Amino acid sequence: GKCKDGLGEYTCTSLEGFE
Amino acid sequence: KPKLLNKFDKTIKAELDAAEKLRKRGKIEEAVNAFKELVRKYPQSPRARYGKAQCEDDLAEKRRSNEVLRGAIETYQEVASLPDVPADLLKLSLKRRSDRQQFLGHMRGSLLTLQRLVQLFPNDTSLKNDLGVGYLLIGDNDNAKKVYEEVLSVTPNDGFAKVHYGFILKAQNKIAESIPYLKEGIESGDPGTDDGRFYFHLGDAMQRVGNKEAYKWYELGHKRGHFASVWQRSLYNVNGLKAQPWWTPKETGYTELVKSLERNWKLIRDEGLAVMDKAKGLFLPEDENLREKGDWSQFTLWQQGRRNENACKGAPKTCTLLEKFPETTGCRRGQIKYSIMHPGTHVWPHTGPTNCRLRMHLGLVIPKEGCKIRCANETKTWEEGKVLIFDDSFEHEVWQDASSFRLIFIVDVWHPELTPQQRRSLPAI
Ligand SMILES: O=C(O)CCC(=O)C(=O)O
Ligand SMILES: [Fe+3]
Ligand SMILES: [K+]
Ligand code: NA
Repeated sequence: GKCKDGLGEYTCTSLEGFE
Repeated sequence: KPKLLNKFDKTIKAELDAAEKLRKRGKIEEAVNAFKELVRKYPQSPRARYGKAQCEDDLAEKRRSNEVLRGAIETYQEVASLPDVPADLLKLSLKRRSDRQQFLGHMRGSLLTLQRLVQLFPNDTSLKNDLGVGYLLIGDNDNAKKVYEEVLSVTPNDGFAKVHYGFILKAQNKIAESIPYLKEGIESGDPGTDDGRFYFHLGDAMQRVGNKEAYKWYELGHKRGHFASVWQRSLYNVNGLKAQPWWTPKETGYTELVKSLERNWKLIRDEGLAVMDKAKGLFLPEDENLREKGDWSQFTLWQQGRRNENACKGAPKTCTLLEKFPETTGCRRGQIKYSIMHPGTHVWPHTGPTNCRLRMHLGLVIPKEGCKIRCANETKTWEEGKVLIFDDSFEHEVWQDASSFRLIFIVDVWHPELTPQQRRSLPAI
């Protein structure tokens, strides 16, 4: 799931490691 | 304080400590070869293996390398395969494995590590709590709920379990049930309860049941630094951006975008109506539990700065028009979507996830009475062919009491004060 309109998920980003 | 040396490791304690001293000083390259010789000469030493894994961890941090960190993860597991591993060391090594596995995005891998911890240490309540977090991250709220239920069955006043149990209840629309869990959990002061997510939803749950004390939790969430203000409660923020509920086109600087929307608004409308008549399935119901009542669907063209090609086959002219504006097609923390709303609809007061976007509304089909949107303490109305602009990171609310449908076009843009460097680097939402 994704946070499009609200803040309903535990996390709204997807972890991709180091930047 | 932690006991990390088995009987044999105590006999090589000076060799072990010499290698660790090299690591604490930052001589990562010399500490790697130090522990490598220890692992070669004592291939069964858990402390030497943990040292190898820890050096790889710092080497991955120094080099910002996912692959090096992946080697550390495997070595952390090797510690647990060794014989006569002290319990303290066994926990530290495997917990760090799950932590690094989540940091890489290997949620399914962290899950297995967390399950092995609960099996190896069935009396540690925190390890069961961490297993519930692993489920919450992968999307499995059903298994997450069972975990915290098992935790609450043994330790009913564990605060960490209560806030997460309450969070799961609220997400499942069990509003009234979730309030006593989110409240007692936050008030417990236990580690992990002072989190903006729990303040956010506790006040929202109270708002949905008409509990006037909701803003007391919004106020305390501001005091504790989770919210920029009692009104603007987004949780994925870049600090310093101009906080303002309503915006004018000139204030945003995107006046070229606003003119294009208001000059060509009828074509955007027509393609929406055409989808309503002959491609209804492209319109998807809102699925974030934001409706008290009514009917509300969205037809999304761009999400996370990515264009849906099949969606654009249903509005090709609109997608062609918008492609000239990277400030919205590139907003990876916003969307571009038709939004239809029918009479009898009340959208709950809510706020979006981030303050990094501004939200434009273009009126496509607006009935003459019954439609209005509130942002913060100011309420406005739409107009066909005009663009309203608001910061949805503030609390906003919508009613639809017309006698026919209301169609608008929603266009998200990067906050104007965000630099191009930030617009490229910020993680998508
Ligand atoms: O009025 C609509 O279509 C959606 C309202 C809303 O909550 C938003 O645009 O963030
Ligand atoms: Fe909204
Ligand atoms: K429809
Ligand atoms: Na050995």
